[PDB]
Amino acid sequence: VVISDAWRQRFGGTARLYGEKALQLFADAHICVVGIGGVGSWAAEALARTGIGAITLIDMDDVCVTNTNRQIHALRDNVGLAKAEVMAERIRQINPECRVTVVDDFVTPDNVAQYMSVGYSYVIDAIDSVRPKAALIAYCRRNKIPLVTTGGAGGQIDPTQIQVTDLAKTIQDPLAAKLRERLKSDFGVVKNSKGKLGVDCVFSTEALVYPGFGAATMVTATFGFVAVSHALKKMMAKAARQG
Amino acid sequence: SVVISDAWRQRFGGTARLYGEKALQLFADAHICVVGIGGVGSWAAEALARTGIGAITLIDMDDVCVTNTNRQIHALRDNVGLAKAEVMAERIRQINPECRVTVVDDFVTPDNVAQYMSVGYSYVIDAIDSVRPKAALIAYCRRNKIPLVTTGGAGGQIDPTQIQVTDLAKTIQDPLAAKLRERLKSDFGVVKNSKGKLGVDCVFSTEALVYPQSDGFGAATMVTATFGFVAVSHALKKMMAKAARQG
Ligand SMILES: Nc1ncnc2c1ncn2[C@@H]1O[C@H](COP(=O)(O)OP(=O)(O)OP(=O)(O)O)[C@@H](O)[C@H]1O
Ligand SMILES: Nc1ncnc2c1ncn2[C@@H]1O[C@H](COP(=O)(O)OP(=O)(O)OP(=O)(O)O)[C@@H](O)[C@H]1O
Ligand SMILES: [K+]
Ligand SMILES: [K+]
Ligand code: NA
Repeated sequence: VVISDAWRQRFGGTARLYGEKALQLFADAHICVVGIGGVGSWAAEALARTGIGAITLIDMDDVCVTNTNRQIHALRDNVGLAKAEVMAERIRQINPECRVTVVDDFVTPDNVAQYMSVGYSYVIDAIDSVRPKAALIAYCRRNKIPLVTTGGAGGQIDPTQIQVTDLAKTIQDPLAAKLRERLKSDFGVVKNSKGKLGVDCVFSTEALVYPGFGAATMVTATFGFVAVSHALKKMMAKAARQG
Repeated sequence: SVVISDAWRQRFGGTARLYGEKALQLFADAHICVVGIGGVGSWAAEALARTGIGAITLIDMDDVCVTNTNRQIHALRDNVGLAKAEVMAERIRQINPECRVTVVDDFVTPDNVAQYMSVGYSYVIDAIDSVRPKAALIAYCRRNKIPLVTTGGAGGQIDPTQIQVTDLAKTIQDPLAAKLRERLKSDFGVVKNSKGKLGVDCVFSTEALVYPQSDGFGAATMVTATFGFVAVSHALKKMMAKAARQG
């Protein structure tokens, strides 16, 4: 992608933070966000606001009033529209030059290859249900597709306990635990000699608050923001190693 | 006092399930002021609206600029040139049409701070980036025991997991916080106490600053928004703790 003057105006602050090479790297990147909800809608926003030049959004759910407490697209006039389309329209308002694709579908074990094989720079997995989540992680891991997944973000109030570690090492996260169990039984994914699954997971050390679970923007959005920052760090590091 | 509607419970049922029923009403009855609707404050304002805060005041007189796009939730193609506080207020009304939103189209000064703080806020979130008015706001809220959380510099930082809350005296790697301490002392007589604390809660990051990489500091949504989100979570926790302690 050739960066226009308007793009340099919008993302001058990105360039001043990450550098010119990173700005170009981001403009040339294509990142996929799967699940445009409490975590993924903010991830998508952050990607757009950091000069990522191409974004794919995968979700088939609509905006509901009950999303209001934790999803950036949940506004009165958006209720009943497709989440992914509302977020795509917002991204075009953030960066009119971003290449935005909507996949109006849910990821399944049956279709993940079709969806994941377009060649993404990174995949951010913000799915809440274990079966498709395991199928997505297993596929990206096998195919060496850069992935960051997110554990359970509900039932938590403290954004400062969010961190990234190998999926094998998460604690206080029942979703991540169920995911490990399904990866093992259904996909043969098991931890290596060093006790790692080779899957990066955003999780929180906070113990869950039972009232399903409630949620707050301040936590669920930070899950998405930490996923994006982690992906960009890994992308920049890889680019720095080439040469 | 706000009567919580059935629509409010649809919007904020997840808030009640997380913080509790008493908290839902506490939030609906609260009036929180966000000073500075920029890289930090615009996301704080968003988070307050989405957590069922019943009245929000926004204080800023700046306009949306295309260069805000990297880090401010209101920075959209069609908002460029409009007043930030008014754009953000209209958004809050779309989030919660029953939220009482007040716009103060002004900057805080030593001359006007008492008037603007005279409404009796449940909490003040200080997201000012300029030291002069920041010091005046902090000194006033501190003297008057007005609940306040301030934010250091969120620019020049890339790692959201290093953001935390501490006493303003103990921040590191934050030149804005450093200048602010100096102005508080020289202009307002605010100095640290026996325990070395200023008695002001400050959001900062332990991350070392990243200096400008092209042609001041750069910034990213993932960090500046998390400053605002950590500030809101801290304020809501302190409000809940105070309500529980009355009893
Ligand atoms: N298999 C899948 N592929 C892609 N997206 C998915 C899949 N399964 C779920 N999603 C989406 O992931 C998102 C998760 O959002 P989140 O957990 O914040 O709450 P929600 O599902 O919108 O609300 P609620 O939990 O009350 O139904 C949702 O938008 C959902 O539609
Ligand atoms: N005295 C004040 N009273 C109220 N709001 C203020 C005051 N001083 C500054 N602010 C606001 O704090 C916000 C800070 O935003 P941030 O530092 O992320 O970038 P910015 O200042 O918007 O960028 P730029 O300086 O390039 O326009 C601004 O919107 C500014 O108007
Ligand atoms: K947890
Ligand atoms: K710092
Ligand atoms: Na942290």
